Amino acid sequence: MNLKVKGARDVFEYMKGRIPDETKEHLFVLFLSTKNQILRHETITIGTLTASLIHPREIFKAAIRESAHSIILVHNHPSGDVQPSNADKQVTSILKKAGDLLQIELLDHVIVGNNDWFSFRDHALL
Repeated sequence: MNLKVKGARDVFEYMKGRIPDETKEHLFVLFLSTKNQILRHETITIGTLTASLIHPREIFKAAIRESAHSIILVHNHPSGDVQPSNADKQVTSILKKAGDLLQIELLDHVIVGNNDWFSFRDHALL
């Protein structure tokens, strides 16, 4: 059971086969227990990532309902460069401080693509 998240790599592996259409951009939120066990995940956006499509209210209602301890954000890039856009970095800002507010910490934001992933935390970017 690879459902315990120790690092970004575990997120990458968990999301394998879970992108509905890899040509489309998708935002996902994984809900983690106090022991970093992936409880479940939800599809936030399906579309192109604008910060206005993010409604902290919805994301965290599911978090609070699942009594998630923390959350991890996953973005796929159809293209294949897992480097983050400024749209990605804006949604990271608003969910980081909404999680701090609500004490449901944004542990990481991981961008996934073909064979490859990018961790915001690992690039001192969270």
